[PDB]
Amino acid sequence: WQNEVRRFIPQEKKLTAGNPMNFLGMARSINPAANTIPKVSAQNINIEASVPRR
Amino acid sequence: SIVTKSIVNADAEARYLSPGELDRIKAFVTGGAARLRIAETLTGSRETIVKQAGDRLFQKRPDIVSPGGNAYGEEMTATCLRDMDYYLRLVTYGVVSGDVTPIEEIGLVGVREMYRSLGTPIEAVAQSVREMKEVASGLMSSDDAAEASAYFDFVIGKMS
Amino acid sequence: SIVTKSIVNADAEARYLSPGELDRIKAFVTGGAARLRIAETLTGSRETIVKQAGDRLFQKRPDIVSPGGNAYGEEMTATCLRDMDYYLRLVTYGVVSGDVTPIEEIGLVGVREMYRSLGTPIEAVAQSVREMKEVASGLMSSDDAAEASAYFDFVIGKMS
Amino acid sequence: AADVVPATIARFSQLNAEDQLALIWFAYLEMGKTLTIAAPGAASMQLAENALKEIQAMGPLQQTQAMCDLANRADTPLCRTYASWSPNIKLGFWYRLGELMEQGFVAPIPAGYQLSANANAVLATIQGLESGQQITVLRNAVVDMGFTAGKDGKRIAEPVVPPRTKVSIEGVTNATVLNYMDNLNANDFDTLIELFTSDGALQPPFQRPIVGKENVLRFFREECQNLKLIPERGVTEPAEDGFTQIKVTGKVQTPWFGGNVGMNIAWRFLLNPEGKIFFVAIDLLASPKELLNFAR
Amino acid sequence: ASRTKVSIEGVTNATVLNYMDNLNANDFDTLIELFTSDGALQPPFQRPIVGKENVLRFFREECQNLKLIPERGVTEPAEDGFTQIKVTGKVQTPWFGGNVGMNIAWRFLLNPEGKIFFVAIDLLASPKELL
Amino acid sequence: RQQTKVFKLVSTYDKVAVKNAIRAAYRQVFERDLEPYIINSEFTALESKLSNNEINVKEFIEGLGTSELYMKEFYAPYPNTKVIEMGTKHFLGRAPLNQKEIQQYNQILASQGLKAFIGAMVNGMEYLQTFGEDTVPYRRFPTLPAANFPNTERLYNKLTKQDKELVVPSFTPVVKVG
Amino acid sequence: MRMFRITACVPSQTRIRTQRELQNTYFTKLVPYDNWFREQQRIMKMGGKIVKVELATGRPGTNAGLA
Amino acid sequence: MQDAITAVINSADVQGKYLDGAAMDKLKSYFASGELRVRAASVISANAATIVKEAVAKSLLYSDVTRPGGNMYTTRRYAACIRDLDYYLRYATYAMLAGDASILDERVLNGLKETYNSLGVPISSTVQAIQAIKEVTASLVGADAGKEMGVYLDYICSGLS
Amino acid sequence: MQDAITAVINSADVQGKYLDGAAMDKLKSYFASGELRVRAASVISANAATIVKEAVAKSLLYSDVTRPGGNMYTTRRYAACIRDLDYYLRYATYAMLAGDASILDERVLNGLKETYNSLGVPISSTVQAIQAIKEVTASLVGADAGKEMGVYLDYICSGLS
Amino acid sequence: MQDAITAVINSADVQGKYLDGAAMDKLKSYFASGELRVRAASVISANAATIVKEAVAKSLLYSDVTRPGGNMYTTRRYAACIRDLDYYLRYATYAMLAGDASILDERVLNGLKETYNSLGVPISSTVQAIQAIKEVTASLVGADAGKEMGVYLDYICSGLS
Amino acid sequence: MQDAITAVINSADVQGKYLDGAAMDKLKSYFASGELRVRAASVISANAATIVKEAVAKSLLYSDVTRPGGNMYTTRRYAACIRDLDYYLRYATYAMLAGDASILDERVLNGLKETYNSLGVPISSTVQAIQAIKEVTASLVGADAGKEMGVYLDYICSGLS
Ligand SMILES: *[C@@H](C)[C@H]1/C(=C/c2[nH]c(/C=C3N=C(/C=C4\NC(=O)C(CC)=C4C)C(C)=C\3CCC(=O)O)c(CCC(=O)O)c2C)NC(=O)[C@@H]1C
Ligand SMILES: *[C@H](C)[C@H]1/C(=C/c2[nH]c(/C=C3N=C(/C=C4\NC(=O)C(CC)=C4C)C(C)=C\3CCC(=O)O)c(CCC(=O)O)c2C)NC(=O)[C@@H]1C
Ligand SMILES: *[C@H](C)[C@H]1/C(=C/c2[nH]c(/C=C3N=C(/C=C4\NC(=O)C(CC)=C4C)C(C)=C\3CCC(=O)O)c(CCC(=O)O)c2C)NC(=O)[C@@H]1C
Ligand SMILES: *[C@H](C)[C@H]1/C(=C/c2[nH]c(/C=C3N=C(/C=C4\NC(=O)C(CC)=C4C)C(C)=C\3CCC(=O)O)c(CCC(=O)O)c2C)NC(=O)[C@@H]1C
Ligand SMILES: *[C@H](C)[C@H]1/C(=C/c2[nH]c(/C=C3N=C(/C=C4\NC(=O)C(CC)=C4C)C(C)=C\3CCC(=O)O)c(CCC(=O)O)c2C)NC(=O)[C@@H]1C
Ligand SMILES: *[C@H](C)[C@H]1/C(=C/c2[nH]c(/C=C3N=C(/C=C4\NC(=O)C(CC)=C4C)C(C)=C\3CCC(=O)O)c(CCC(=O)O)c2C)NC(=O)[C@@H]1C
Ligand SMILES: *[C@H](C)[C@H]1/C(=C/c2[nH]c(/C=C3N=C(/C=C4\NC(=O)C(CC)=C4C)C(C)=C\3CCC(=O)O)c(CCC(=O)O)c2C)NC(=O)[C@@H]1C
Ligand SMILES: CC1=C(/C=C/C(C)=C/C=C/C(C)=C/C=C/C=C(C)/C=C/C=C(C)/C=C/C2=C(C)C(=O)CCC2(C)C)C(C)(C)CCC1=O
Repeated sequence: WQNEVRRFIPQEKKLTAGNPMNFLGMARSINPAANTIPKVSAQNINIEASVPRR
Repeated sequence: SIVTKSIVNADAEARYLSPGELDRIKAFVTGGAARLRIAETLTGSRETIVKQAGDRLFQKRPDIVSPGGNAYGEEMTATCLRDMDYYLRLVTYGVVSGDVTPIEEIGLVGVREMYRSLGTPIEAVAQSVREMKEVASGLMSSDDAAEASAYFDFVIGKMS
Repeated sequence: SIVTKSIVNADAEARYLSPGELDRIKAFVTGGAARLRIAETLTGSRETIVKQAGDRLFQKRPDIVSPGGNAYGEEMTATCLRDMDYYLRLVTYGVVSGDVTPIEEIGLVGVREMYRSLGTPIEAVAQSVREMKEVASGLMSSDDAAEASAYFDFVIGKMS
Repeated sequence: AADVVPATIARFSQLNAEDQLALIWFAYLEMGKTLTIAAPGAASMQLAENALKEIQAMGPLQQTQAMCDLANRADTPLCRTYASWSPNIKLGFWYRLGELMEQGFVAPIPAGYQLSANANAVLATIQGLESGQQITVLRNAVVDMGFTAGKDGKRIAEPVVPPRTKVSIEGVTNATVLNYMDNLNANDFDTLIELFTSDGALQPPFQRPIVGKENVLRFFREECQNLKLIPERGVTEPAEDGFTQIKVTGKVQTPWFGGNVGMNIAWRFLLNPEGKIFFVAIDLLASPKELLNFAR
Repeated sequence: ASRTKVSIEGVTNATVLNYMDNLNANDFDTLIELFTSDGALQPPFQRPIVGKENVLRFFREECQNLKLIPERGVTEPAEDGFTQIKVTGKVQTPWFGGNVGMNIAWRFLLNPEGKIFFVAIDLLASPKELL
Repeated sequence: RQQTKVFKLVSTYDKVAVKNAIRAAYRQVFERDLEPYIINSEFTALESKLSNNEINVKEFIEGLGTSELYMKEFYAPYPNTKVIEMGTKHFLGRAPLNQKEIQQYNQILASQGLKAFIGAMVNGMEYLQTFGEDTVPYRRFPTLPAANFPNTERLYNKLTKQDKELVVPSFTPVVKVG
Repeated sequence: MRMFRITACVPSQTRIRTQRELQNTYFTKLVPYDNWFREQQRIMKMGGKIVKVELATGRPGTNAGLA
Repeated sequence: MQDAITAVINSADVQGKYLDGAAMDKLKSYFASGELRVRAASVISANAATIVKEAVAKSLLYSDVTRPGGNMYTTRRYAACIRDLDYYLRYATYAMLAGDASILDERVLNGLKETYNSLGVPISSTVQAIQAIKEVTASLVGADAGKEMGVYLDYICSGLS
Repeated sequence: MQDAITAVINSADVQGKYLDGAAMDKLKSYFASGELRVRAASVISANAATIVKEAVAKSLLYSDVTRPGGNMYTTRRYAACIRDLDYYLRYATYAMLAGDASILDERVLNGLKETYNSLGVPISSTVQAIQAIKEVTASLVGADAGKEMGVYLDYICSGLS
Repeated sequence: MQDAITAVINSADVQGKYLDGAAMDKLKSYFASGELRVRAASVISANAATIVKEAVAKSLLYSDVTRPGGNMYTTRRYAACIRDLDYYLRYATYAMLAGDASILDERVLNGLKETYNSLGVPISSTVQAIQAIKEVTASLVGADAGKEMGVYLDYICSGLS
Repeated sequence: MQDAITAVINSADVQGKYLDGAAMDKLKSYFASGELRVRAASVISANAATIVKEAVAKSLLYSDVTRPGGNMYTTRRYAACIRDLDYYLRYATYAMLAGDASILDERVLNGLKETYNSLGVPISSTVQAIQAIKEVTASLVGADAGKEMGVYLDYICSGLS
């Protein structure tokens, strides 16, 4: 007496070449190295010689 | 100056200045005191406003000063501070002119090519000039906020 | 392709293809087996070629993924991989066709407007295509490496 | 302080070529964990692969000679080429040299070197400062390095240091194999050309066997150069007609046909029962690391 | 022979047996689903081939109707969860030289999931030379 | 195509010829005599400069194009595509060549306005190869490329302000990229 | 608007024009600053020789006020 | 073209009369609009690229429109539609500051439907492009100014649709 | 315009996929045909004037069009037809060498119908001249090269018809 | 303009005799050098924008020229200088392909020196910028092609001097 | 409209030629495929009412299309959508019996694209719906018959594309 309780959600549209969803896991496969928060405040820099002069 | 723009338009039309132009320069000359006050206030408080807006730009866009960005290295962040100084001085020049011609022809026309050659993220500079806008609005009077914000909006839109 | 380029050049002068154009097409069609094989080779390593290409790019310019960069999370890095596969496909199209014009027709006309409206640093895109060229030449024969490097180099030049 | 980076640059200035180079190398060693990470893509390194490839292809002793010529700003074509580059290009070139040394593609430092006291103090000062003025100090230290025609000078030149043991194989004590694998570490290929017969059967990894004594000599002179081999163990068996099949596994601490400093390499020897070495096969055993792949 | 399970000593996994059976049956398209997407093949006297369709090509223009007879094998763990299986057999078909009398060595670097991330075809050579 | 006159300012000494060439240039650029479209002639300075031979007829044509009157007549009341058609008709003497030309001229009209469009279409190699530096532009009857002749005929066979429709909105591409 | 005056001699390399041509062969004309680069590129591409060029109108180095 | 002020002027002039009370009060209404319209124009001009950028990012971006086969594909057509949105935004701002849609249907609607059909551009996709532009402008110009932006952009869509 | 080599590229890129076995086989087929295409193009270019002369001789000469009042009259018009037939032959050669008849409808067929209608050109007479050119070239370039040239010339005629 | 072949042909034609042994020796020399020239051209087409960038950086940036009061000051003049160096690099590459300095004379140096004098451009500064171009391109193309590219850049500088 | 047999007959009549070896081979191919086509027709007419149910359920249910504002909301729109799917299924079955795409050119795809465009109905969603009915019909009709059905359905999509 099995019954098919069809759910609310529409059937998920098949992934295409253009959509980066197929690359999404690849991004997690990449796990690119991020960068720490740069701790510079710019208040102690004085613009008379801190700017390059060559 | 709006006087130069009106003269240019009249010469292009080969006609003397119309009543609209005459009223325009009349309002400009009668209201020159406010523009001079804005210029003096910006010149006096330039060093603090530029530093604060640069700090807020860093807070929005830390990657610009991350190890590998255009602003990374104290030389390469002091150069951002100098560039913001240049743009603030250009805005001050425009405020005392009544039009955006000096802004257009000193730092706006051909800015994209310069920042492509140097590799600077021009959108980051747009955010920086925006932050200059909020800082100037904070330090400066409410009614003059519209006048200063008009020029800041023009610079942001053209250079965005 | 090269045939299309020759036809357009002849049409410009309103003449039949010169013997130089004809025997250039002759040599191209005779040697097309190697070009098709190299396109096959580039297609086969597509997943890996994109993989270490993006890895080397991010290790070289982490700012695009760092705080403030265009592609912060795995979602926008996935979008970078998507565009990266786009331009790999473009280089394969150029290799099979033998002429760069389809690349111009697909991913080089108005590209600066694209990557200015998106905020993407186009120099970083050029570096990513350069990583394409380096790793792909690493995984193929030297003469075939130069044959593909012609199109990778043209894409790099159109980047900067 | 405001003058942290100019004072640090002044401190770097008085350090000699040896101290300057040692401080730079140790800063690279501290890089990432203590100093600023490197993002070479920010600088246009595409105009620098010429010098990097030249230094990689050049031999280790004169590799160090050219590097120290750069450090003391000698008058060489490489020195002028370095001096014609932008500061980011110079720093990226130095970082690429460091990466090559870490991967062994170029001659490393003298073994067990310790930084000088002044250089150690300057490097600690670098470590204390923020990343921005750290990178600024590194740039200002490396810009003046290299020969530029004008007003420049050096006090004392940093000369290159003018400066082999029998290998032990577990489970194998054959004299011929030991002589072969010791002379290669000593680069004594002339001894090996008489150490094997005229068959000349060598098996380069991921390649077909080479045939001919002259072909083997060309392979030894062309391919094998300053190879550092450390056999770990081995096993010997009697092959057909009394031939000795010896499988010896170890590691090679030098780039070798796309091989890392640590790589599980294996050698299969078909040595003549009365002669010496009838066939040699070198195979780089795979692992979860494959950069030598070429696909097809 | 081809229909029956390949008699290999020291190898008791369904993946390697299926790979043997598919290679004998020459259904390389059905053969390569046992491979990893990043998985590669190390051909004899050639560098590794990476890319799934690359292995498809290596099967469908190089591995063309060849018979391999495995004899024995050993299995052990590998780093990163991989399993190193070294299998030795004899090749009864002309495959890069040495007809009938070449000892082929297969180095199966199997994924923790089970797919073969890397497989190397080692043509161990007898005293016969001129290869 | 044969019953027309080409105005070449061979010499500026003949003032009558200079005036005739100026009037013909006005007619070609604006399609009409600009008596009922102006309070007074605003191009008097350009007329004096050409009469002194300090500028060439091409410079006079460009000045006519880069004028407030032209943007009042053929740029203000029409979209960019119609502006492209009208400009290429007035100066180059023929309709747009293809979709590449339309794309380019749309790019200039979107980035730098009408003055840049006029300057690029006047200083182009085609303009100099056809009209030179002394000939006022005239209506052309090109054979190539494809559809250039019908588009030019439709452009020139309708009087000024005859209709607001677009004779050459855009060439439908046979092959669509991507 | 920072005007140039240019004296240029553009010869004929393909066609033998049968009517008078000094009006466009050797001419001293006026070209704006913005148009000058394109004009000179066209003249060089046409094989002519720029005999002379000068900034008749405008002041060199004017940072502001170039209209 | 013509705006509300020119509308009252030529409406009075076609009958050859001076400014009657009706023209007087509609001029009062337009003047009362006044500073609001010009402030909205300035705020639109400020982040001018931003409205089109997030409008693309909301509706068109990351879909079958911008994928292969869609008219957005390739960099050329992407930049072309960006230029189209820039035209639409600038002309909407002009109509707003003028207060009349004569500029739109004299500079946009004339042949734009047929010129897209010649290029086979999706009219509907452009429709929700201007739709997204509507709220992207409304989030920066307020409610009433955003309301009139919506009105004029809806007129643009209806002419296009 | 599009050719047999870029036709596969566009067909694969509209769905965004790479070049699969079918595309590879199509490219190899075009490369195989390239020998005959190049030989036919060279031979046609060598003998274009004679081909158009012979086609005009057996299809237009000594007829109502060439007689006074006819569209072949007024020798400028005869040269115009010689030029038109040369154009048709050269563009057919372009299409044959390219392997796709997209240049024909992009640089030849675009606007030709109303061109001839406005000029009052005999469309069927031009079509007959085109088949005469097809027959002349097919008897000079061979069977297969003549096959391809006739295919593209008949495409041009069908566009005319 | 001219190239090695055209230069040799004109040199033989001015006295109106056939190409003798010396002329064909020169032609052989140019044909041998063509491979190197094409390779260097490919490299420079790769990295023209870069070479301009580090050339100006090591020659112009953070100097007396870029600062306020200098000719390279202001984004307008900076863009003008960038375009000038871009065109110089492109035309030096063109001359390298041709093997002749005629293109530089009749396409880069006629009307440029006195144009700079009219504009007051620093000739001594542009000379050093072109020398930076020389060094940067030598570092990429290699010494063999670098020497000839430096020859062309020195010709540009000497003509500008 | 013509089936495979009538298409072959018309093709032979165009050249005024008898049925050559290709004619008989194509005819025998169609005759061999007739058994499969007839059985697939019986199977598809079996479930033509029910098949479209799961065709739309997995394609156009509980999505943006069905909800208010979507072009499939309201009983007329949903009914017309299911009727359009029924039309596509019936006419593709007709083509499968005939084994030719001629019927779809004039009776289905003729005027359908601009009809949908004027109606404003989403053409892309119709494309995905026809793909979904492609897999649904392939499930019941088999693999080879499924492929024959799918080629015609993809032809309908391409015409509607
Ligand atoms: C003998 C004295 C010379 C000569 C003449 C010649 N002509 C033809 C064929 C044609 N001549 C024309 C000419 C015209 N058609 C026009 O409409 C005009 C006036 C507007 C002219 C001058 C044409 C069109 C034809 C061909 C078509 C036709 O005849 O109706 C021939 C015969 C060519 C052939 O091969 O049939 C000849 C012999 N030829 C010479 O060599 C003498 C110099
Ligand atoms: C011939 C016997 C001598 C000679 C002449 C020569 N002239 C040119 C080129 C030109 N000559 C003119 C002169 C005029 N053009 C006019 O319209 C008029 C006034 C009505 C005159 C006097 C011009 C303008 C040119 C250049 C433009 C052009 O070619 O149309 C050349 C060719 C130069 C070249 O190669 O460019 C020559 C040879 N040269 C001699 O040696 C004879 C003594
Ligand atoms: C990655 C290393 C770099 C980068 C890329 C990047 N791109 C996007 C988004 C898009 N890229 C495209 C480009 C194309 N689509 C085409 O059809 C063509 C030709 C085939 C091209 C060139 C498009 C259209 C998008 C928009 C999204 C979409 O594809 O539908 C992003 C994400 C942008 C966002 O905010 O979502 C990124 C990150 N950016 C960098 O900084 C890197 C250097
Ligand atoms: C963008 C909102 C949608 C889109 C459109 C799209 N447009 C084109 C090409 C052109 N669009 C125009 C626009 C105009 N012409 C006018 O006269 C007016 C009024 C000023 C407008 C707005 C023009 C001129 C062109 C062609 C010229 C050019 O390219 O600059 C395309 C490309 C068509 C092609 O490749 O042939 C596209 C894609 N596409 C979308 O996805 C959006 C929904
Ligand atoms: C800072 C937030 C951004 C940034 C800035 C940055 N600028 C430079 C270098 C220069 N900036 C200018 C700009 C101007 N010069 C002018 O005359 C005008 C108007 C008065 C402007 C706007 C110039 C000319 C330079 C070149 C150096 C010089 O002036 O001599 C740098 C250095 C880049 C480098 O490679 O050295 C930087 C970092 N960069 C960012 O990433 C931010 C968005
Ligand atoms: C950069 C290395 C130097 C520099 C540049 C600079 N140039 C101008 C203005 C112009 N430069 C040209 C150049 C050319 N015209 C040609 O036909 C050729 C052949 C390729 C060249 C190189 C032209 C025509 C102009 C004027 C027109 C225009 O600028 O568009 C400027 C601007 C000067 C000013 O604004 O007054 C500058 C700054 N400046 C330096 O200091 C460098 C040494
Ligand atoms: C269902 C997959 C999609 C959909 C359907 C839909 N269609 C209409 C309206 C019409 N459909 C047709 C099509 C045909 N009629 C025929 O006789 C044939 C010949 C084979 C075809 C293809 C026509 C002509 C109409 C217009 C008349 C009618 O009312 O049926 C609608 C309603 C349109 C309306 O405005 O009421 C709908 C909803 N809609 C979707 O969103 C699905 C993707
Ligand atoms: C992040 C970032 C970057 C910057 C990146 C950075 C910071 C790059 C810098 C990396 C650094 C600091 C590299 C150091 C290299 C030093 C070497 C190779 C010296 C070896 C010395 C030896 C072998 C000497 C040995 C010896 C010998 C032989 C003797 O004789 C005896 C003693 C002695 C010890 C002298 C970029 C610029 C790339 C981009 C922008 C950006 O933000």
